Amino acid sequence: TNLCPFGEVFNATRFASVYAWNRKRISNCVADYSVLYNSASFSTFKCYGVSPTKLNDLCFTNVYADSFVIRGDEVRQIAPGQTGKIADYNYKLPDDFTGCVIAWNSNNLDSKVGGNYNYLYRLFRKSNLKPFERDISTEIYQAGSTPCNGVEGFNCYFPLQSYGFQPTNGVGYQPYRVVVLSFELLHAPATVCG
Amino acid sequence: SVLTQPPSVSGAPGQRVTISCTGSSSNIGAGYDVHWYQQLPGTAPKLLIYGNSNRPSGVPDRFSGSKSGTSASLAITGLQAEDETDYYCQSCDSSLSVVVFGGGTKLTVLGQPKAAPSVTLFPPSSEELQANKATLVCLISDFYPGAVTVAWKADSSPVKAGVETTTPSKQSNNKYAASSYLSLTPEQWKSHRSYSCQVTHEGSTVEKTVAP
Amino acid sequence: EVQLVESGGGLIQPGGSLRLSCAASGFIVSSNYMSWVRQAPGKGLEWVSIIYSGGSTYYADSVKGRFTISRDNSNNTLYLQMNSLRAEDTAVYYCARALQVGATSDYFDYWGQGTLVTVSSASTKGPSVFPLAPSSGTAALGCLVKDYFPEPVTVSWNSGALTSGVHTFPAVLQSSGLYSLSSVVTVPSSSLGTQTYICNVNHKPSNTKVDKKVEPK
Ligand SMILES: *[C@@H]1O[C@H](CO)[C@@H](O)[C@H](O)[C@H]1NC(C)=O
Repeated sequence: TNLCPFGEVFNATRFASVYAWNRKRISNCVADYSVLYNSASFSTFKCYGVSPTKLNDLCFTNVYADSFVIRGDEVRQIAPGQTGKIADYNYKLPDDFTGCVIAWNSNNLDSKVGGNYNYLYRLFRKSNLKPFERDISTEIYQAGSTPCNGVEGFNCYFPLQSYGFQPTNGVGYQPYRVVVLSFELLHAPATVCG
Repeated sequence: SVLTQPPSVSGAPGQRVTISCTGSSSNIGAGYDVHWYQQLPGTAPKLLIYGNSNRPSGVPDRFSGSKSGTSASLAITGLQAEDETDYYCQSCDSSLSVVVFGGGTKLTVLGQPKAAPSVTLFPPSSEELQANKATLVCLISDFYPGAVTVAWKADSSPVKAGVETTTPSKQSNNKYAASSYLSLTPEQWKSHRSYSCQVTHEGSTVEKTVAP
Repeated sequence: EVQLVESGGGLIQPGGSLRLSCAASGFIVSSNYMSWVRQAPGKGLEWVSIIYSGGSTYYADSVKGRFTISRDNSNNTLYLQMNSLRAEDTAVYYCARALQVGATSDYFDYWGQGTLVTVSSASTKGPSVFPLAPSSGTAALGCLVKDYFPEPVTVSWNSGALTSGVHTFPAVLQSSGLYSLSSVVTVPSSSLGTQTYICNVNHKPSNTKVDKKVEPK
């Protein structure tokens, strides 16, 4: 009966690109939600299927932690029922979501003076992601009626594109590390309690 | 108009004209890039610059772009008269997640020699007189610059009711044409001894006269 | 290889409805950010609607609830169903492919020609075409296209094969609310008896097709 490892997913040094978003499963542990309410640093903390404060005295079968980096102006898309480029082609929550979305500004870490180009978003996809899908393909997107045959050009576009995170950007285009906790409830016996 | 551009700018051929686009912290200051479109009147817009400064294939290196803080700028070097068109900038705004356009800019290309106007005054057709109507047409061709002052007269009395006059546009020869119309009744037309179209171009008036 | 061709525009009573169509070739609409941008006559550009490659749709606040952007794979077509049309909806409606490929914001890199939507309670009226008999070593003749509504009017001479010295003017909007334009031709005085001049006038809103030979007098 040892701790839940939220310190290694929240306090982690390197963060995924949103299109290739990371996922840490959380099983068989006792969860100190204290580190969430006592943080000051979070810019977002909306919960969905649960009451945000009662997290302590609650029990779950499995908890999942998803981490990635987006713009400030995009955090409003990491929430059930939202649409748009991130929600449609990078990371969608079910409508029946039960969990908490957490974010915080990371301009000081994830920006660089010439722009940090490590962090990527998918700009093109033929279909909206289904919820919790992850698409890491790098095929050339075919906007035209003729095949691209492995050559980018007119109507033939690489599907990923980079944020140009410079520290001088407006808040809208500053980076924000995001953590999405999924509280899974299965008929099987619980393993994540307080 | 969210983004704000000068209503008009001017230049002579071979020069370098710049058109500014000022936004705010909800668009250009939010880090949404600026794009620039060219539209010739009567036609469709054409992407000229995207992503602040990139040129689509087919846009000569004469056109360039830039963005600083909340303003952005279109530079046209080696100005040619084919660039005498409307220009629009465009960004996206985050306050209202909607793409926003500037108000537009009309670029006038200057430095051509003065050409005086040719004035032809058409009396009402007989077919129009049968239709109990009467229009005097005053065509004004081949002038530069495109700026005229039309004044009508009935006999020796100026007339201002019933005038409609067009805004000059380039002909097929790059000189400008304009037109003014005088609306009359058939009874008015036959009851005066003459009418006159009197176009004043650059201090100099050309007059033309017809009669029943 | 690539084309966008819009149609559907006309004259509609306020409150009425209309469906604009944008036929594409080269572009697969279903795979693209497609968009409707409009422009009131003499005025600036205003975005209207967009539809995402995966199907998401957004709308200018002016049209939210009234306008619907959809697409068809069979016809490879983009549509805009415009209901409860108000006067201020009067404009030329453009169809555009949208991209974000070198930028942090979206742009429209290829545009169609535009289809004109006029919402008004004025009924259509055909033009009356009158000849302007030649006058002054050159000469000018032409055609007066008067009292029509609404825009536009197209004018050609000699079934389009007389192009020299031909100038068609911007219409004027008269006190009456009706438009009137003239198309002139500058010709050699020497040619005056030899050549034959006939203006072809076409007012598609009223389905008026008129010719008019312009003889001297
Ligand atoms: C992250 O580190 C801080 C101090 O560096 C620590 O107090 C905090 O508990 C850590 N966060 C988590 C979720 O363990």
